[PDB]
Amino acid sequence: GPSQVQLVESGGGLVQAGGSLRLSCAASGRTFSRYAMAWFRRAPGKEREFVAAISASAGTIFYTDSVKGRFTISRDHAKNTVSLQMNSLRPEDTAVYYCAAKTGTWATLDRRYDYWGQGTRVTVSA
Amino acid sequence: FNFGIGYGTESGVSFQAGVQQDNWLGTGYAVGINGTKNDYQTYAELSVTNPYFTVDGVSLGGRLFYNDFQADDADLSDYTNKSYGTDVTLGFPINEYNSLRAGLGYVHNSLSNMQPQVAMWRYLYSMGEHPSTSDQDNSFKTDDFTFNYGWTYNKLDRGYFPTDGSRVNLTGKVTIPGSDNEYYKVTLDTATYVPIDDDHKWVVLGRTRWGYGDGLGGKEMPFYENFYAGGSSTVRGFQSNTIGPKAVYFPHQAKDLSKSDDAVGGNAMAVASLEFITPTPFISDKYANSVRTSFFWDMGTVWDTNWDSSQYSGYPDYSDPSNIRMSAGIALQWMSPLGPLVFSYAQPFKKYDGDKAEQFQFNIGKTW
Repeated sequence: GPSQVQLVESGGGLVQAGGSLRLSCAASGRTFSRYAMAWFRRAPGKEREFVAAISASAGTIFYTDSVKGRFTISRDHAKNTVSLQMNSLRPEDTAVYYCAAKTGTWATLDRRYDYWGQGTRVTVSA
Repeated sequence: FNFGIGYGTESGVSFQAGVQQDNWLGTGYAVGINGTKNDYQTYAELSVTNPYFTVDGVSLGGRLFYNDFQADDADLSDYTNKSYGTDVTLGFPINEYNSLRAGLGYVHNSLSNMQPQVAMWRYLYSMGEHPSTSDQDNSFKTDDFTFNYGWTYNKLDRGYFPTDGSRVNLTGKVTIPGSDNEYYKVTLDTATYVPIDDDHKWVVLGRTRWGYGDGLGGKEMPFYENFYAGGSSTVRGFQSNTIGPKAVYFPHQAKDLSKSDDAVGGNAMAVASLEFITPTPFISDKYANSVRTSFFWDMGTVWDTNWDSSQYSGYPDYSDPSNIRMSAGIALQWMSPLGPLVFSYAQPFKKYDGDKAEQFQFNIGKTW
């Protein structure tokens, strides 16, 4: 097993402009703590930005206005596993999507999260 | 140099270290350095006390401290409060069971990482600041001066596992003109043990905790002085700090708001508890002073007197004081050879939307 907390992103790939993609993230190994988890993204030219977060209890959900109404973040019945259903995508959604975890309350700044995944590529063709 | 370590549901793993020296260099003054670390708090202080300010027995003591608080790690809407300051306080003994405190303090607060929310921003607006509602990368600093006072009543039959008597602590503070903030804050804690049987093995314990603060002349009390309820030390069966108002978050772009179950606290609190202490059923060998068994009924409420329910109709009325949480459960305390032991199991039978349940709670401690 791993020597630390590891986040593994799955899903992603190539989709048409108005298509859909479902990303997932799971804390590998055994973690006995419940984590708030979030999705960030870094576009080709831009910098890493916040996309969506969900509390450990799943009672709090929060999106950036860009994706508000098109993306849906949810916690899976399993331990520390979140999904991001992205619909009505657009070329401006193309980016590397990163998963982030945190004990305690959720936040929008990347420096507040304690663990990160390697990222998965999402590409949207016009 | 004396230490201490603990582990519990309310604060995670606690670390404590300090040292005390009396009659420092044959001058009468006492010196000490103390520090505590929580999952959410790192605290350190340095104190210099004179127990002979007057021959009457009045003490004049100083304090220099820093405190770092990470609200996310306490399960509140996220923010960082790095503070420091000083305190000068007089202590007056009144009689065997009563003592008074009066002092002056200075405190600087550095706030950062504030995830924009309505109540928090309502306080900031009252301070003339207008930070963006779309950026957690913000900053707000204050410098305050306060008058502090306190009263302690204690007439218990013994310190550990008390069977008869009462304990009452009253503390208050108020800002001195010239400060950044303008507010006052008061708290009242009470505990009353009443023995039922002649041998004092059946005991009724009544605990109360009250808090109230508010601003002066347009300003509000700072959110980083809020009260909190829920957890092992107030309302068992509730996750620490969950009781009371929840954060209403502003949107983020790089009237549409977001509901949440992230507690924030409030400027008014009322907590009460009725506990029935009994003898341990199979441990009654006549040297059972090491364990205490009890059944309890806990209740508490926290509200925001300045919540404007009319402007936020789509969200609960966080100014209502009547949403009283309640729980009931069992508890066991044990002075074990490995250290103090406390655990409880409680069920919330009166909840409100967003409140987080935590049926099983415990605390473990070791001192060396």
